[PDB]
Amino acid sequence: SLNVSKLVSDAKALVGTPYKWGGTTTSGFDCSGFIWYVLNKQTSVGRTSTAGYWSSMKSIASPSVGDFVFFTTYKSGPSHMGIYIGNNSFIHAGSDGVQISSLNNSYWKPRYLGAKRF
Amino acid sequence: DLSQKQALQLALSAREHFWNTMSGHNPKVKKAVCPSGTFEYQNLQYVYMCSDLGTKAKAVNYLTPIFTKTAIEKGFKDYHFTVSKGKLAVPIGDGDNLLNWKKSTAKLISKKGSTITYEFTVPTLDGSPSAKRKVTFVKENKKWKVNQFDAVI
Repeated sequence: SLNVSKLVSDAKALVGTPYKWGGTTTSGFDCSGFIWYVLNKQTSVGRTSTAGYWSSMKSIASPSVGDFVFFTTYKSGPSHMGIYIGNNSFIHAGSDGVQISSLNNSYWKPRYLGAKRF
Repeated sequence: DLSQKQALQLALSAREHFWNTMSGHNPKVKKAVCPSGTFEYQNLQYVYMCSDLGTKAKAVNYLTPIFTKTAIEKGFKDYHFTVSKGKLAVPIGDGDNLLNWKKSTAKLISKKGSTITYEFTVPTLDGSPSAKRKVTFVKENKKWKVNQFDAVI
């Protein structure tokens, strides 16, 4: 339903932007806002938590590029998310900033909860 | 007159308050009730704070122990708090525990009069390159407190 070429490229350009709670701006993001910021560039969408995007998104088993991947970090259930960019990588917005991280890292992979797609 | 071991205890203290403040609830207060409802303001989706943090005054009372008075002004501004139907509200957001503050290291950057600043190198659970977080401590009343809201996380 979206130009994955635009999503992944529109996200990638933002690498290096720092972290802030509820950050919907180019001056700081979080899990939810980074996806919100990147998504509203193409279509109008509402702002929700990582838990909301988990429950408002359509279920799939294996991510394709442009799909959304979910992890359990600070609490039980979805608490962190990113976009699948290909290979086994994902772009996400974290404390140190927007980063590219791969799904075969020792922190993420045990905590990879599943994938849900727009 | 503030040591490294003590500073981490305060910094880890602000970490606790910041998270709970942003979540809308002090988890210790189990008698609380969190108002259902979302709204939009300033192009932000807002949610209601739990009873224990329901009013700005309750919020201010929560944090004046660890954060200087000025840190609380700027914080209420920076994180765009608002009041609707008499209840305080926050823009919805998520946290990140990527930084392992418990296993941090502190190096003193400055001590000039009433102000002290320490540089923390924080390991990442991620395996990610570890993070430089400078925290400034200022003594309000006689208590050492942090002079910015979002200093830890």
